Amino acid sequence: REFGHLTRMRHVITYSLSPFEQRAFPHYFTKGIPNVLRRTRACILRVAPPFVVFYLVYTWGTQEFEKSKRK
Amino acid sequence: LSRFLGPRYRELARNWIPTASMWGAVGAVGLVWATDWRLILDWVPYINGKF
Amino acid sequence: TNIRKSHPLMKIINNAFIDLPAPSNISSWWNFGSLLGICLILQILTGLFLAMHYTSDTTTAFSSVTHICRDVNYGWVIRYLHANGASMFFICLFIHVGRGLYYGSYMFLETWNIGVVLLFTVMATAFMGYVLPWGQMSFWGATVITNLLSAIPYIGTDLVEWIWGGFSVDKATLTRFFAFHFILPFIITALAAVHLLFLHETGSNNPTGISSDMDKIPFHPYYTIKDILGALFMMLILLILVLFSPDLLGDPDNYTPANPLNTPPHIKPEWYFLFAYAILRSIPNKLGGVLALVASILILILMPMLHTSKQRSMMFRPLSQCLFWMLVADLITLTWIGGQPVEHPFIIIGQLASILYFLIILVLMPITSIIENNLLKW
Amino acid sequence: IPFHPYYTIKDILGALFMMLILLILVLFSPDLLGDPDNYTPANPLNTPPHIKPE
Amino acid sequence: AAPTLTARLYSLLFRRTSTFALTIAVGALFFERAFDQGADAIYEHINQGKLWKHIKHKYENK
Amino acid sequence: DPLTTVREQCEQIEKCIKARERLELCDQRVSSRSQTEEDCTEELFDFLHARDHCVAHKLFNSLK
Amino acid sequence: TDLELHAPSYPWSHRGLLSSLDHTSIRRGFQVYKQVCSSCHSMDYVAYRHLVGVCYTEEEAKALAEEVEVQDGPNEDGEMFMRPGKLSDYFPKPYPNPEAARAANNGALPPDLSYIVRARHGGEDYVFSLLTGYCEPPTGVSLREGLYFNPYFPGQAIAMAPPIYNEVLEFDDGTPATMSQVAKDVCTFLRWASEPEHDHRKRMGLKMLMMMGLLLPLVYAMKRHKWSVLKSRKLAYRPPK
Amino acid sequence: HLVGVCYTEEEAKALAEEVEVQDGPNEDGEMFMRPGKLSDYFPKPYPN
Amino acid sequence: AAKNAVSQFVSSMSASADVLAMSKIEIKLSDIPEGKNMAFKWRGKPLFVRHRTKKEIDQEAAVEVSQLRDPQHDLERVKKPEWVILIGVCTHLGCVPIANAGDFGGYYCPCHGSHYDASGRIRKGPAPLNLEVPTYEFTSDDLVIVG
Amino acid sequence: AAKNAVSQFVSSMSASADVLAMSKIEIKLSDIPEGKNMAFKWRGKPLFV
Ligand code: HEC
Ligand code: HEM
Ligand code: HEM
Ligand SMILES: Cc1cccc(-n2nnn(C)c2=O)c1COc1ccn(-c2ccc(Cl)cc2)n1
Ligand SMILES: Cc1cccc(-n2nnn(C)c2=O)c1COc1ccn(-c2ccc(Cl)cc2)n1
Ligand SMILES: Cc1cccc(-n2nnn(C)c2=O)c1COc1ccn(-c2ccc(Cl)cc2)n1
Ligand code: FES
Repeated sequence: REFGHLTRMRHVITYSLSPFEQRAFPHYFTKGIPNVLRRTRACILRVAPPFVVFYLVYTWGTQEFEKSKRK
Repeated sequence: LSRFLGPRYRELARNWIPTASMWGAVGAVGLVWATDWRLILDWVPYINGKF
Repeated sequence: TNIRKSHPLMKIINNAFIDLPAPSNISSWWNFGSLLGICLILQILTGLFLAMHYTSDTTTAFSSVTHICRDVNYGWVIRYLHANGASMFFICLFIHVGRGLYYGSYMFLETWNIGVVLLFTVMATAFMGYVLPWGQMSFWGATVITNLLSAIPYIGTDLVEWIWGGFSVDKATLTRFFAFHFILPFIITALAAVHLLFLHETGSNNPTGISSDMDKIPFHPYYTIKDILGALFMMLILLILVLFSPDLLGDPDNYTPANPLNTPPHIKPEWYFLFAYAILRSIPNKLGGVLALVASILILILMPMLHTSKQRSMMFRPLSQCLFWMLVADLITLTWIGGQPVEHPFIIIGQLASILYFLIILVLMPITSIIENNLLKW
Repeated sequence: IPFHPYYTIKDILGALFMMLILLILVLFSPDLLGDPDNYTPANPLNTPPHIKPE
Repeated sequence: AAPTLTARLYSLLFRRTSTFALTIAVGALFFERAFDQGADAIYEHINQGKLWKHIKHKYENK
Repeated sequence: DPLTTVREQCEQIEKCIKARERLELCDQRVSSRSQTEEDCTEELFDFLHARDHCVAHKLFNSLK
Repeated sequence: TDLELHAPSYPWSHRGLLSSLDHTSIRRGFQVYKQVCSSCHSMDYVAYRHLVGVCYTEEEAKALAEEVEVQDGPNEDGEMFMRPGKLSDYFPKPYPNPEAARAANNGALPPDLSYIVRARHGGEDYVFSLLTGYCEPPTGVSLREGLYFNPYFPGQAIAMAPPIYNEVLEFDDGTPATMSQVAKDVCTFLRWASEPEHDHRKRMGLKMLMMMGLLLPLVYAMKRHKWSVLKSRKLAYRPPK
Repeated sequence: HLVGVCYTEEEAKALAEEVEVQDGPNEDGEMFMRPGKLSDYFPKPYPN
Repeated sequence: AAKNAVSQFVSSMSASADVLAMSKIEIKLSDIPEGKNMAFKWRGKPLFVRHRTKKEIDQEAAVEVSQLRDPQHDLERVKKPEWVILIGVCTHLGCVPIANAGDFGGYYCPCHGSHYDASGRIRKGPAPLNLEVPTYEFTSDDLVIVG
Repeated sequence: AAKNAVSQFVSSMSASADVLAMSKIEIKLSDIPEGKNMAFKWRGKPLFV
């Protein structure tokens, strides 16, 4: 797998600019937080509700162990 | 699945089995001379194991 | 006449690290494989200094460890690097396994199978080294393990008699726990070079699962600089724990010397063995515990055979990743239960969550990959 | 010619001839090559008659 | 024009593939008592009167 | 005696007026009958825990 | 049946992230170890040469080892010589070679105190709440003849008589030796005992936090330089119509 | 090291008992004498 | 290459020892006053040797087999009833207590309120077995050979 | 930062605390009654009197 042996492609053009013709940070916090808020609204409905099921077992699991030693 | 069963692989398993057994009894009796299994050196008493 | 392409040594470096075709959209989760090779070289250098001053003798071993922390120059910073540089190895290892499970990377079958061998040899090396300080947690963790190793019906009772040196606990007892602990990290190294000889046949996977032979970039300069940035961010967080709270992760009871005439209030392993200890105590038998222990690490080899989806990665599979984080939130529950007393609530939770670890991998995952195929019209 | 079988068997014959001569010296004269003065413990208050390396 | 109009130190420093690995050796100086400031200045400011050299003058001269 | 001036007023919190008020409501009940195994350790633990926190916030400035 | 009591957190002068141990409080804390304990307890991990530069001067601690004479090994002209203490002197044992110190202690061995703060759940915070929270046994609670009711002991029955009260000794600098002053001093001495590198590590953890504020922004800007070629590129697909 | 070489084990337990050595410290006294216990290297002719 | 390379090199770290006469042929003294028993050096944990001196008798046979978890009594293991030696292991954890603490005359295990007996049986849980056996052949007059 | 691993490395193996406290100087005056000489089995290299 070397570079001129990977695939076969036709009719595609690429334009690129030098690293010395570009400023370092084009859009940092005017575009940064509406892009992160898009990726947070997507994958927090798959990640977070499994971890609140651990929480309700933890808070119930140390409210039975502390009534297991008293009256 | 249906990739695996038929009249081919199990008749390739027919002459396999003697191979499997003498691949298994190789592993059975071969393990006992390396790790000093004293519970199976008793069963054939002709081999003086440790002095 | 490019010397980077024709020199016998330099060709191998150029093919593997410089001119290698790499996908262009590789994210931050591909950095933790080189962080495992950083954590491994650090534990080998720090461990060779600690071996020059240690004495394996059950009378003089707790005192050999205090001698480096109070007399030897830099001995307090090198010892607490080692105890904390093994917690960093294990946090990088669990992120690395969860990456390859999420993006379907187990389809590189020869690469994935050597990985499951690396997960056993790492978990066994960190066990032999924790018994070596010889305190009240080092003694009462080794006699819990060897009880579950003399329950194997045909080899079990003569095997624990060999590792203890033929006796219970004397000078020639810790000589065999120390010898296997010196040797196995140099076998983890050789198994990691064979690990990357099999990844070179296909190159890397990418977050989309789709092949990427149209859109390759070279590895240097794009990922030689992105990995260096991640390795310096790791040494920042590591040296925060050595110099600001070096006793945050350990246990105080291992500062009491080993004496069977007294008894500790609890038995508690390190944080990274607590999921495997909540499964031993969940089965009330010494045979169904040593079998449910090894089934929790050997179940990774069935992951290539249980895949029934048309797609490789979980990026476009939203019901399959809803079950990926139920599996992560269940190894958290098995880590909290694993450091509790064996009482009323901590056993109904310890066994209803040792079941759910096996029901998700073996049953609930392959059935949900089929419902996804049926809704995409295959 | 190929290396196997012609030099995989010729090297094995030479390696067993080496372990013969080696174990002759371990089991019949293991102090033939060394020096007796290294059986006196290290003490600068006394002096050996000669200085001799291996 | 308006941006920095100073000298360019990439026709000498760093540009060398060698320097990428020589600034463990040739770039390994100049900054140890420039950071005996800060380090030995804010440590001995929060720790006012608590260290040994802040109190030893009592039991120095008899 | 920086203790017993700090200790004294720290049981004049309206949280320690609850934790010791039931201590002699259970102290009078054990020695009534001659054969019972009810200890009074628990309402002492509620009182000491509620007293020793308020002592901790107020004591280290009076000393050294 | 009964339960566990947890020690309240005190605002120590070393419970900060860049803070030190008060070295005059460790000076007064060795005296309270010298004269209140060290008759029932030991410290076989701390010598006299470890306090020079910490509490006492080397002249000040040379004459402080002299006070006790330790048996040394055999020689000519005698069998067990007696000589005064040098600076190579671990703090001498209270019942030496004690087969059963319990004979002096009612069936209970008093522990070594070299790591008593590092080997307890609550640290020197537990040792302060132990000595200054003694009580007398409450109702329904029995007692043995050599056991006292300590609420911060797990069995709540400890075989140590209360070792400190108001003015067990008087300090060499005029601080009023009340019950709390002598206790605080041996929880600042007993933290330096189990953790002698406590001050050297909080300053070495400052000589790298100012080196990652330099080095880390300067590899991140080498990274954004190279990746800007790829981050700005454009693509077009032009097939024949 | 002599049992199996020169003497039987009796003739060697009883040969260690010919001399009484100085073993370590103790409670209920000090410098207590003890005969040979067969874990005994051959006695020193001089103290130092 | 198997019967002389691998079959040789276990015996440095096996049941074959380091010192010839360690505890198996070492005859033991009366360094034990009757009343309490304190620690030893080899065979791992303290193998607490016992001089009941006409004691422990009756205590043995007063409670019978019914609720007792393990049928293992000192009528047959030790041969005459002024004689026992103990083990420093447990059946689940590896627990022996500070000696002579209890109500009946046994052991004060302060881990989980468990309670053990002097000659090695258990009232409580979660101990599956009772405390295991040392290897001995008592033959001669006063010389103690365990091993 | 690149010396921080290795400038702590050469001064590491010169020994730490059990050594320069006493092998610095060992005062051994008023030893001998007159007419016969002793040997000091210390000082690394030996030293006489
Ligand atoms: C005359 C006896 C005596 C004196 C004086 C004494 N102790 Fe002790 N100490 C004991 C005994 C006995 C124990 C063991 C108690 C037990 O195990 O029940 C003990 C144990 C301890 C423990 C461990 C408690 C635990 O929970 O494990 C600490 C901490 C301690 N002592 C601190 C001190 C301090 C601090 C002083 C003096 C400033 C001191 N001791 C002086 C007899 C004494
Ligand atoms: C000592 C332990 C290990 C080391 C040093 C190591 C090293 C590496 C390295 C350097 C890479 C390439 C970079 C990357 O993709 O992150 C890699 C990839 C990979 N590793 Fe590991 N690894 C170890 C353990 C494991 C384990 C335990 C598993 C799985 C059970 C595993 C499975 C994989 C897979 C599947 C890949 C390729 C992933 C992909 O390209 O998508 N490895 N490993
Ligand atoms: C490769 C991964 C390794 C891991 C995960 C690991 C883990 C550990 C752990 C957890 C301890 C206990 C430390 C403590 O509790 O204080 C330890 C101790 C020790 N290890 Fe390692 N180790 C590794 C490699 C090595 C190597 C390669 C060596 C020797 C060359 C080594 C030698 C030692 C020594 C001598 C101790 C002595 C006890 C001590 O210092 O605490 N280790 N190891
Ligand atoms: C050898 C091999 C084979 C197949 C794939 C891959 N790989 N891994 N990830 N990606 C995107 C890949 O192409 C590799 C490279 O393995 C890695 C991972 C880190 N480094 C590394 C980083 C910095 C420096 Cl200075 C030196 C090495 N090398
Ligand atoms: C019980 C107990 C108590 C105290 C300390 C320790 N322990 N021992 N070493 N370390 C780091 C500890 O925390 C333990 C052992 O806990 C476990 C649980 C499962 N393993 C295990 C899994 C796989 C393999 Cl291959 C080897 C061991 N070990
Ligand atoms: C003088 C003397 C006396 C007694 C023993 C020994 N000696 N030390 N080791 N061994 C095996 C000995 O015999 C010696 C050293 O003799 C020599 C001579 C030249 N080298 C030498 C050459 C290259 C290199 Cl790189 C290092 C050393 N050593
Ligand atoms: S002896 Fe430990 S709980 Fe039984």
